[PDB]
Amino acid sequence: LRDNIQGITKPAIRRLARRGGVKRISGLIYEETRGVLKVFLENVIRDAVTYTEHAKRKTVTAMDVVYALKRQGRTLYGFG
Amino acid sequence: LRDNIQGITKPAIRRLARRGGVKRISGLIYEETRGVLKVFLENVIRDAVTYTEHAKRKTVTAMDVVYALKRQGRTLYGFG
Amino acid sequence: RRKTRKESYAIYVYKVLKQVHPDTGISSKAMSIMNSFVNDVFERIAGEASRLAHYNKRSTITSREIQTAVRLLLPGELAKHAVSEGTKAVTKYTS
Amino acid sequence: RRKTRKESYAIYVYKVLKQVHPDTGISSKAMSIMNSFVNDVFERIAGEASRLAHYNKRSTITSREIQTAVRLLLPGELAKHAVSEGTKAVTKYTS
Amino acid sequence: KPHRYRPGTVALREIRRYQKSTELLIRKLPFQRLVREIAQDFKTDLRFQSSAVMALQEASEAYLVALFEDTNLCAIHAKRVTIMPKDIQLARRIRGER
Amino acid sequence: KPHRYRPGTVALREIRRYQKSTELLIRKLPFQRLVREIAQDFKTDLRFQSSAVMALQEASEAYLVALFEDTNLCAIHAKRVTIMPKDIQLARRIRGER
Amino acid sequence: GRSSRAGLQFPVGRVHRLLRKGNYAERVGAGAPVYLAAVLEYLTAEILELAGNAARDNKKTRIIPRHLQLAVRNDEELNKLLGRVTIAQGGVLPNIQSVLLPK
Amino acid sequence: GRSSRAGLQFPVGRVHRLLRKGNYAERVGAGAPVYLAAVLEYLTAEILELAGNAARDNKKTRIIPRHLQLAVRNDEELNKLLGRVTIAQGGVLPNIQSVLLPK
DNA sequence: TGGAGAATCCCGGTGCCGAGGCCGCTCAATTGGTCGTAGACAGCTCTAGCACCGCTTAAACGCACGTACGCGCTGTCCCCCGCGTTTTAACCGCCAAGGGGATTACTCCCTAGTCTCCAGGCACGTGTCAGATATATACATCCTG
DNA sequence: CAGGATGTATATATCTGACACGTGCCTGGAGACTAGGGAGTAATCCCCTTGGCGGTTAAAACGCGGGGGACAGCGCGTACGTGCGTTTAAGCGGTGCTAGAGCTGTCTACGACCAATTGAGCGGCCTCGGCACCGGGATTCTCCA
Repeated sequence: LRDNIQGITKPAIRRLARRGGVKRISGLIYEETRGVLKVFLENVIRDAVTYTEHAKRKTVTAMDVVYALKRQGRTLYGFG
Repeated sequence: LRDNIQGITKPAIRRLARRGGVKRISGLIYEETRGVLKVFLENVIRDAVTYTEHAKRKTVTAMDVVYALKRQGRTLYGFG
Repeated sequence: RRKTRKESYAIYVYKVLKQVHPDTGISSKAMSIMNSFVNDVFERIAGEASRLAHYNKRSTITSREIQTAVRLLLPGELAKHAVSEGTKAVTKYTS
Repeated sequence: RRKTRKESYAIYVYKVLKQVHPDTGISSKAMSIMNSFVNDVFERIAGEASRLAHYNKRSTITSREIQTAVRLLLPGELAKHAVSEGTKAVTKYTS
Repeated sequence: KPHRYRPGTVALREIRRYQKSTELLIRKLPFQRLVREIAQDFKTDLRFQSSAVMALQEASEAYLVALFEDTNLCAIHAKRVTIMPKDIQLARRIRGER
Repeated sequence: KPHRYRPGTVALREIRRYQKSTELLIRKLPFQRLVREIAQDFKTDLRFQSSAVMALQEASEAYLVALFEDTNLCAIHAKRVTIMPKDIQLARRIRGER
Repeated sequence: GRSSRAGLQFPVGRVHRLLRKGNYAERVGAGAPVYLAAVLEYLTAEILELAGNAARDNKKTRIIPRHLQLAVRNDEELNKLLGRVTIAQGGVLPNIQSVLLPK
Repeated sequence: GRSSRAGLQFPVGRVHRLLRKGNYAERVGAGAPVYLAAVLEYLTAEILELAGNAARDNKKTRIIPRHLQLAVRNDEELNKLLGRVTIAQGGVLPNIQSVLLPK
C-alpha cells in the first residue's frame, strides 16, 4: 500500500473535532492531525508487532493491541 | 503547626519561576503556586505516610518518599 | 468440538448487577468492558501488594498488604468504603 | 561492628566509568543516581519480561523475553545497539 | 430568499450530535488501509484480526478527540474560537509528547 | 542620574543564573515546617529523616519548575510574556491534573 | 464455598488461584483473596450502580458502553481511578465551552 | 566467573539472584541474566560517556548530578527513556524562549 | 418581536438478533493432613532525629518610582462555514480458498533444588588532591546621551 | 556610536573533606549432580482472514457567496520590575537526650504441597423481547424582516 494517510479525510478530522468540542477549524489542522495520528499509530503498531512477533505469530490479534496500548498508559477496555 | 504555606515566600516562587524560564510574573501567581504545591505535597506525603505505617514505623524515610513518587510517575533518582 | 475453557468475570458481575438493579441487564460489549475493568484493578491492587511485600523484605501477601494497596490506589472515599467492605468480609470469613 | 551488607551497583558502574573515561571519577551523589538508574531500568526490563512471559502463558524468562522487553522499552537506536550488545554477550557466554 | 444558517450554529449542532453519539467517526476501510500501510514498515505480510483494527480505531479516535479537547482549551486561552496548528503543538508539548 | 536597569534585563540575568545553578531554591526550614504541617493531617506525632525532606524538596522544586516551564509556554501562546493563574490552570488541565 | 463463607459474589478461590499463579509473592495469605474479592465486588457494584442509573435516565433497561462511560466520567472518584482509561464505544461527556455559545 | 565468561563488567550472578528472588517468573533461563547484565552495562556506558563529556566541557574531572542531568536531557533517546524521571541536584537545561530576549 | 422553516424529539408499529436462561460435562476448587520456613514478638543496642541556643548575615519585606506591557477598541480582509451538485468509494451481502492459530502428543534438555567451598564484594580506615571559596583582574554587555 | 558602570568569566592561592584505594572477612555465588516438567517440535483440524464482485447510497469533493473572526495597529493606565533600607528568620555550629530503627534469637501458627472428590462454572443451544429502525406528528430553536 502507498499513501493512505489521505484516507483520513477532511470531514473525518472535522467529525473528531466536533466530538472534541471544536467550533472553528483552521485549514492547516488536517495535515497536522494526520501527522499526529501517524505518529501515534506508528508507536502503537510498532509495539503490537513486537508483541506479535514475540509469540511467533503472523497475525496481530486484538490482545497485542490492548497490551501495546496498556504499555503507553492508554488502557483500552472492551477487547479483553 | 499552623499556616506554614506562607513559608514558601514570594522570592522563592520567583526563583522557581526564574529556573522555569519565566521573565515576568503576575501578582496572583503566588497564591495559585502555593495551592499547587500544597496539593502536590498532600498527595505525596499521604502516599509516603501510607507506605510508612504499612511498615509499622513512626519515621517517614526517604525510601517511602521515593516509592510514593515512583507510584505517581515522578520517579526520583538520588535517594535509593 | 468445544474450543477452550475461557474463564472471565461475567457471571459474578451479573450476580452483582442483579442484586443492585434487579430489572436492569447488560450488553456483551459492556460485559467485556466490566471484565477488563475487573482484571485491570485486580492487576493494580496485586501489583501494588507485590511491591509492598518486596519493599519490606516480606514474602507473604496478606490482607494488610491488600488493604495498604487499596488505600494507595483508590481515591478519596473509595479507599474508605472499600477498606470497610474488605475488613467486614475478612472478619466474617474468619468466623 | 558493621551494620548491614548493601548490594549496590557502585563498583560495576565504577569499572564501566574507568573503561569509558579512565581519568574521570564520580561523586557519591552521582553514584547514587547511577545506582537508582540501574535499579530502575532493571526492574522495568524485568517487569516487562515478566509481563511478556505471563501473556504467552510461559513460566520461563529467557533471553528472547529480555530481548523483546528491550525492544519494547528502549527508544530508537538504543534498542538497536542494546540488542546487539546483549546478543553478542550471550553468544560469547554460551561459547 | 432561500434559508441559510449563520456560521457557527450548524457547528454547534454537530457538536451536540457527535458528543451524543457513540459511533466511529472515521471510515473503517481507509483506517484499515492506513494501519496495514504503517505495519508494512515493521514486518512484511502481516495479518490483522477484525477486532485488532477496531481496537486501533477506538484508541486512535479517543486519542484524537482527547487531543482536540485540549487544543480547544489552548485556542480559548488565546481568546480565539479557531484552533490552529500552534494550538495542537502547544497541547502536545504540554502533555509531554514532544 | 545614577545607574538603573530597564525592566526585563535583571529578570533575564536571573534566568541565566538559576538555569546554570543546581541549588535548592526554597529555604530548608520553611519547607520542612510545611511538610510536617501537611503530615499532621495524616498521622499525629510523625517523624522525618533528614534525607526524606530533602527528597521531598527536590521533587517539589522539580515539579514546580517543570510546571512553570509549561506556564511560560501557555503565556507565550497567548502572545504575552507575563504568566497568570489562567496559564497555570490551563497547563494543569492539559497535563491532566484537574 | 469460600465465596459464600465470606458473604461475597466474587470467586475467592479463583482470585486465590490468580494470586498464587500471577507471580506476585512467594506465598499468599488466607485473607488476601477474601479482601481482594470484596474490594473487586465493591468496585464493580459502584460502577454498575452508576451505570444502571445512567441507563435508566436514558429510558433503557440494558447497559451499553455509553452508560458505563457516562457513569465513570461524571463520578469524581471513578474518574480519578479511570483517568488514563479509554472505554470502547463510550463517546465523551456532552460538554460545550461557554465561549462557543451564541452571545 | 560468569561476569568474565561473558566479557561483562556487570554481575551476571547478582542479576540472576535478583531475577530469581524478585518474583518475576517461576523459572529463569540461563541467558536471561547475561542478556540483562549486558543491556544494563551498555545503558550505563552510554549515560556515563555522555556525562563524562559534559563534565569535561565544564572543565571538571568528577561527574556531579548536573553532568548526568545535562547528559540525559541533551539526548533525544535518553530523554525519551527518562522523560518521567527527576534527577536530584540536577537542575534544568539552559533554555530561554526567543520572545523573552530583547530586540 | 413574531412568523416561517428547519431540526430534533416523541410516539406508535414491526422485525430481529442478542441477552438470558437451561443442559451436559469436566476440571478446578475444596477438604483433609503433614511439614517446614516465614514472621510475630521479646529484648537489646546504637544511630539519628528532635529540641534548644547563640551568633552572623543573607535573604525577605516594604516602599517609591517609572515604564512597558496587558487589555480594550477599531478597522480590514480573507478565510472558513453553510449549502448545493456531482462523483466516488464505503459498505453490505455473498462466496471461495487457504493460512495459520489452536490444540494434542511426546520426548528431552534445561532449570530448580541441595550441598560444599572459597573468593568477590562490602564495611571500615586512610591519605591526598579536586573543587569550593576568597580575591584580584580582564572582558562582555547594558544603558543613556 | 561612545563611554561609564555593572556583572560575569578567568587566573591564582589555600584549605578541607570526600573520594579512590587498601585490608579483613563473610556470605553469596559458582560448580557438580539429580530429577522432573516445561517447552520445542511435529501433526492435524477448522476458524477466520483475505481477496473478489456487484449494487446502493451516503459520504466526500468541489465550488461559491458572504460574514465574522483573526490579526495588526493604537492608546491608556496600572501593575510589576528594579533598587534601597530596614527587619527577621535561616543557617551553622555545638550539645544533649531519647525514641525508635535495626538486628538477633526463639517459637509457633500458617501456607505450600499432595491426593481424592465433586459441583461450580463454562460452552452450546434455544427462545423471546429490548431495541434499532421507520413513518408520522409535536415541540423547539434560529433567523430575518
